[PDB]
Amino acid sequence: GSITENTSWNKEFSAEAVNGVFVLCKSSSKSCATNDLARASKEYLPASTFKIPNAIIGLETGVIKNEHQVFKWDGKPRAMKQWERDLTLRGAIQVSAVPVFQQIAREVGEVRMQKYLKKFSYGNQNISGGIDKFWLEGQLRISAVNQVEFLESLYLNKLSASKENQLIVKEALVTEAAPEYLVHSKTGFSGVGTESNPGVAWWVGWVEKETEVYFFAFNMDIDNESKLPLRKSIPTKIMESEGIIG
Amino acid sequence: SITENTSWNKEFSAEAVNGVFVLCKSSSKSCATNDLARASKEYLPASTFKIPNAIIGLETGVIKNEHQVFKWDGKPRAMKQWERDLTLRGAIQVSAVPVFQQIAREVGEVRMQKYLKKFSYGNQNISGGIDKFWLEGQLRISAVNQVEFLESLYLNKLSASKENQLIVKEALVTEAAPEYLVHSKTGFSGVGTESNPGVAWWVGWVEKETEVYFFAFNMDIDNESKLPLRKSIPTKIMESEGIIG
Ligand SMILES: *C(=O)N1C[C@H](NOS(=O)(=O)O)CC[C@H]1C(N)=O
Ligand SMILES: *C(=O)N1C[C@H](NOS(=O)(=O)O)CC[C@H]1C(N)=O
Ligand SMILES: [Co+2]
Ligand SMILES: [Co+2]
Ligand SMILES: [Co+2]
Ligand SMILES: [Co+2]
Repeated sequence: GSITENTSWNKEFSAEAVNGVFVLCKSSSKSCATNDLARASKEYLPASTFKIPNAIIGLETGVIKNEHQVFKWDGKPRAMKQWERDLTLRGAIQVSAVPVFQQIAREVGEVRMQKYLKKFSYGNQNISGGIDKFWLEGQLRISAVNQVEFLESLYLNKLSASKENQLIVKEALVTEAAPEYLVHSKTGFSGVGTESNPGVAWWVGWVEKETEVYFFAFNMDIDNESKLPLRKSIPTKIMESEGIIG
Repeated sequence: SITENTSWNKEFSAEAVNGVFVLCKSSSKSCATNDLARASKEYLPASTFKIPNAIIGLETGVIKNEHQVFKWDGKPRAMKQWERDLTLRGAIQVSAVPVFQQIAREVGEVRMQKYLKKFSYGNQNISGGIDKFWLEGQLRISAVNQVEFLESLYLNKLSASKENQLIVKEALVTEAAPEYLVHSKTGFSGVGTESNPGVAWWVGWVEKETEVYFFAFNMDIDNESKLPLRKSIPTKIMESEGIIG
């Protein structure tokens, strides 16, 4: 239950000219560290990181039938070629297939979505802006601190959802496996916004490493899609320098 | 049905290996293999037994839960990598025999036998010692039966809770890529003799796109320098089929 500033991590930000924040917490000690306490508490559009709660809610409400649900490509055109295919839950999460999750949100509906975001203490819990886009271009905002809190509850199966559904979503979030560690993670990208009002990019997740568990959340301002790989490379370098991965 | 594909034998002959690969797309109703007879021949499971043993441990409550830590008592263990506290995935991935020996002891013979019958797990023969039957006893399982067992696990159709099946499934993840997850487990009984060799295993499944592939590899082994072939031969076969890599 603590947080401390460590401004030395700022070196990885300054080298790439990035304005952003990294939050890293050790589960055993309940201790977090961040480069920027102020930005750690600033709230941004979750963008595709919202697929985590949306998946849990989808399963809870029965909108997603089960773990082996296939989301069929009806076949019409879409915004990315990688979305123009049948997808599993992991596939739809991993490729961040927006129309899949828009449909899930519509079927859940506003009253149930609101209820679950309250139960999950998910950001400002403001779902105004259209049920199928509040997380991408609406009023919903969440901080890096809140993302770590949320992911810890998921890891511990302490969200207000079945253990089974929490487990389903956890496996779908596995992005790297090594003999000494598993990484569960999710990216997000709201867009380039304006040069005055940039978009946000995220990488959030946790690392199960020996007997320790490290929860993390990264975000940064972004106004050019060329910068998007920094959302993984900055926190990856940090975690490598801490000995957690790599 | 099981259908022979003798073209796969290339990857075996090249390394002078006597073994079998069984690969099934979608389900175990139809599998392909290099060797029809060896596909159904039964061998000691060795560390592949950690999969049922983990499920049974959770079902019985011996493993309290998903976040169970298996504490090291500080006494010598046969590998240094085992001389530390371990999570369930840790104990599976480093193949920490003593952790699983203790699980087995606590499960006990009666419950062990009950669950191996429920799982249709090989010859279901657990005799000769509760903490070593899968290591040096009479238990035997084929590559075909490993595929069936893993398919049941994937489908949550084993006689165990969905939760416990999901726990063990995640603990088996060994490779993650954007297009696929591999769940798998290795095993190695030992070298025995040139006349009576040990057995090496790699078993698992690949979740790819909207397809699933179940697999099981075993080979005779009498020299530990050959052990990496247990992964490389089936990996090469699956790479040529476009399933991984
Ligand atoms: C989520 O952020 N989105 C869906 C999809 N993938 O983005 S990610 O790779 O950054 O996770 C396309 C971009 C984005 C969106 N909704 O605009
Ligand atoms: C399982 O077969 N064993 C335990 C440990 N790891 O096994 S693996 O690498 O073959 O998966 C060492 C080898 C073997 C054993 N019992 O000695
Ligand atoms: Co409901
Ligand atoms: Co995990
Ligand atoms: Co043979
Ligand atoms: Co899986």
